[PDB]
Amino acid sequence: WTATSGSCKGRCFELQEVGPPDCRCDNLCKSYSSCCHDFDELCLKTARGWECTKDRCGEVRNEENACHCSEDCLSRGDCCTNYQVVCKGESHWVDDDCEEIKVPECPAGFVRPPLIIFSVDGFRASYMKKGSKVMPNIEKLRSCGTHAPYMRPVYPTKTFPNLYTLATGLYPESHGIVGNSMYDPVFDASFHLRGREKFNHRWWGGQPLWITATKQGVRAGTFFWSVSIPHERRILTILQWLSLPDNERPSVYAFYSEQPDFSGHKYGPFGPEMTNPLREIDKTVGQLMDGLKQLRLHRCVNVIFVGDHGMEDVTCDRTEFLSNYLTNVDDITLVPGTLGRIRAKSINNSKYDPKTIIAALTCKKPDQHFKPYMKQHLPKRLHYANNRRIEDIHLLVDRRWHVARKPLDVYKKCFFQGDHGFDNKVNSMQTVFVGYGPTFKYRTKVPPFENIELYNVMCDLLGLKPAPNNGTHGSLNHLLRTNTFRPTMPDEVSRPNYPGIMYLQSEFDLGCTCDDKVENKLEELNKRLHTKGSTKERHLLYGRPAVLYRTSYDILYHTDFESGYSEIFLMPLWTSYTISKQAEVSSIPEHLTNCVRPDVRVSPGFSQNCLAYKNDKQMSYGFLFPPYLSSSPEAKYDAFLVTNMVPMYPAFKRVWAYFQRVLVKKYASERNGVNVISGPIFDYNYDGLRDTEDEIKQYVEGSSIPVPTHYYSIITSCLDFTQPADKCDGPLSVSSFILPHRPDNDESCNSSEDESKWVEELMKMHTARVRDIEHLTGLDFYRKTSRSYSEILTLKTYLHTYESE
Ligand SMILES: *[C@@H]1O[C@H](CO)[C@@H](O[C@@H]2O[C@H](CO)[C@@H](O[C@@H]3O[C@H](CO[C@H]4O[C@H](CO)[C@@H](O)[C@H](O[C@H]5O[C@H](CO)[C@@H](O)[C@H](O)[C@@H]5O[C@H]5O[C@H](CO)[C@@H](O)[C@H](O)[C@@H]5O)[C@@H]4O)[C@@H](O)[C@H](O[C@H]4O[C@H](CO)[C@@H](O)[C@H](O)[C@@H]4O[C@H]4O[C@H](CO)[C@@H](O)[C@H](O)[C@@H]4O)[C@@H]3O)[C@H](O)[C@H]2NC(C)=O)[C@H](O)[C@H]1NC(C)=O
Ligand SMILES: CN(C)c1cc(C(=O)N2C[C@@H]3CN(C(=O)c4ccc5[nH]nnc5c4)C[C@H]3C2)cc(OCC2CCOCC2)n1
Ligand SMILES: [Ca+2]
Ligand SMILES: [Ca+2]
Ligand SMILES: [Cl-]
Ligand code: NA
Ligand code: NA
Ligand SMILES: [Zn+2]
Repeated sequence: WTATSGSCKGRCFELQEVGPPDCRCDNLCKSYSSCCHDFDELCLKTARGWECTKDRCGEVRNEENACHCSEDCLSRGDCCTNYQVVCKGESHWVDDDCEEIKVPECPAGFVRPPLIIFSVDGFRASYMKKGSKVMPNIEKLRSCGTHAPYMRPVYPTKTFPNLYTLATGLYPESHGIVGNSMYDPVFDASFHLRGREKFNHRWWGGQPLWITATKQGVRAGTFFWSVSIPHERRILTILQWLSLPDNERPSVYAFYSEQPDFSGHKYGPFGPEMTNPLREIDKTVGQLMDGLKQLRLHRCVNVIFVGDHGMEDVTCDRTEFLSNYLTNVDDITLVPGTLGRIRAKSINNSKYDPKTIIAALTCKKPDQHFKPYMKQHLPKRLHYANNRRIEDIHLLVDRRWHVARKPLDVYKKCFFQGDHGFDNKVNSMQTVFVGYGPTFKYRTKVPPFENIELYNVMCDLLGLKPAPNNGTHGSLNHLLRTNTFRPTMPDEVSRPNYPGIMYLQSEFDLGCTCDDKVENKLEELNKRLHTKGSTKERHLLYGRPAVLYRTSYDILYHTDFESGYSEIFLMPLWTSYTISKQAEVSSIPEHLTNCVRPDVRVSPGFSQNCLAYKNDKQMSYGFLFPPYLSSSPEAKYDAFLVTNMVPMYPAFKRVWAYFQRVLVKKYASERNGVNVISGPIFDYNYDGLRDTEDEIKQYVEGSSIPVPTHYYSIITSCLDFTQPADKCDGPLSVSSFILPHRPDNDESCNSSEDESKWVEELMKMHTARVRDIEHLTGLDFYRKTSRSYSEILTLKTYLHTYESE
């Protein structure tokens, strides 16, 4: 109940919300059915429209008008945005040449440059080029300020998950808004776009920018606008707020546009009907900038133009139906569309089986347009698992397609020609970022970056301390003229041991054998230098990784590779080696096929054993440094040390062997040498964070050898490929992957074929950032380079996408 019989006189677009049943006059009251009786009359004036004409200049102030052209309007803060242009011979902002804004030029009383966040729904990255002729204001912001060629949304590339990621710097799994539609089993409650449940504060985790500002005594404009409030009225309201006295004035403001998303759904991303919505958005930008210029704020305010996600061509006829695969379709609930999430229809049904549903959905039709996953098996780059609201069974849908339960769902809900939600690496889903103002750089391009990074920068722009989030603070410093945040490298927590020869061969009873009893002092000092680290500067190019948690580990040197060997996990945390362009690939000699050798620097008690692999009928083993890339027949024996061995399912050894035998050399030849760091990952609770010992759900049978959930590699070389990886004088180039360690290759529908037809495609799907691996391992890479730390932070957030132009 709201007693809607109070008044909005003098309260129009008030900043503090009032508590029911008192009637509201804020920009959200409509959405709550709670506005005072006179809200439209007083607060939503429309008389005479939004522009001054010649004949209104100097007019007598008529309060009924939407905006004013009277003499007193500038000091009242309520002129039409084109007032000075029409009535005072001023130019439109877009017609002025751009001049660098070296320092903020603010009216007295301003303590900091305000921030205006202009968000556009469904604004695909390529609109910046393809619509440039009809968006002159946006094009001026873009070319005069700082821009990226695109910004990466989070998965799923839906509206609410991305708007709230923008607000919090959090992944949807952490902020809780994991779709436009959700079921929370603990609350037993459902969230949807339409309706009241979504207003309950319990859905919304983390700490969004407006709360962060408020707690730190920076005042915030109310960020959300009722859908019926016209864009012109939003702009005028913001401009009026910017004329409040110093003590009442917000420092941060938000504008949100439903376009071009609304039209893109109807007409597709490049439908000819799309030109008009783009023109209209640009006109709104022009109104804001002309209004700021009137207030002399156009060289004071930092403006961010940002999208939530792109738009892809999708039609009703491109729908896969679960009823074409599953026998018991009525025993499931699907969240449908551009992603799929499946749960049991009834919790009282003990006949329900996820394993059979997955099997019924796996590679069933020659060009099936979705792939099922248990959520813990999704690519780790999506960070889409650690939330009770994310159903165990997930469908990744091909771009341009929909999934539905039954055909009746499509025609008893073609309307739409566009949709979004797909994998966030998909080109059509990428969106836009422009920063313009005193604090942003002038005429500067920056590389694509992820939207999780923006919260930190919005905090920097306002002098705020960000709440803990998933951005990497400092990685977007290169966007900014000043207000940079100067991060320090984390402190190493565990120091390594450097073991020498300490054990005799006969102390080991590991059940391993090697044909290596084949015997010279010229070369005997040599093997010794190599074991003491003589070639370490060749193979460890960026310093050893730092271990950021408490543990016991050994640095082990070899001719061809260096490793950090964990006495707790019984295997390396990391193995580092450099492969030059000239390197040659050799095979494993026949006699050495099953060779595993005791490492006399490491005690039997802290070693794996071959017996466990023999007894374990499911598990085999592989090596982190590959024997194929040994520098000499003698160096090869090092690759067979028990300390270089890791557990691997036979199915996974197909992937791993092909990566090591074929792909490393291919990368080295293409990138002019590569430095490789590989290792195991344990993430049994799928939280994207390093497991402790007590979280490991699986061991090699009859032993304490933990089974990794994933294996990673980080492949670095010189950005200037005319320089070899091991002699690079400047910026680096990286690509990385986190491959799931699976007992089958069900994920790859072509896996019965030669590895050359499917393995590289798998690896590409599982591309990762160095930062993702840091989280999953507790390691810190690139500790000793010649590069600035902010630049290294940028490198660590880079994702190699494998999408064309
Ligand atoms: C991306 O960035 C984010 C943000 O930094 C990272 O997430 C953080 O990671 C931390 C480690 O996982 C986690 O810390 C835990 O916090 C517990 C208290 O949490 C509450 O308070 C905070 C602070 O305001 C709040 O943010 C939390 O919000 C969550 O929960 C509410 C609802 O409950 C949601 O609305 C909200 O969306 C958010 O949910 C998300 O996080 C939770 C986990 O907290 C998930 O379960 C959800 O799915 C969702 O992802 C909370 O309201 C604290 O109690 C924990 O402490 C335990 O463990 C420590 C080890 O240090 C131990 O000392 C303690 O004893 C304790 O154990 C006891 O409790 C156990 C659980 O019941 C029990 O099993 C034991 O036996 C013990 O009794 C812990 O410190 C932090 O909360 C989140 N923050 C956020 C915002 O998610 C994230 O990791 C980053 N991702 C990547 C890939 O890097
Ligand atoms: C509730 N959330 C968080 C939040 C909310 C807003 C906000 O007012 N609305 C009103 C809009 C109504 N609405 C759709 O009707 C809609 C639109 C497109 C769709 N495609 N498919 N279904 C769709 C449904 C979407 C809603 C977002 C705006 C904001 O901005 C957050 C800012 C944070 C800082 O960076 C820029 C954005 N956050
Ligand atoms: Ca949207
Ligand atoms: Ca974990
Ligand atoms: Cl959804
Ligand atoms: Na075995
Ligand atoms: Na297969
Ligand atoms: Zn949409």
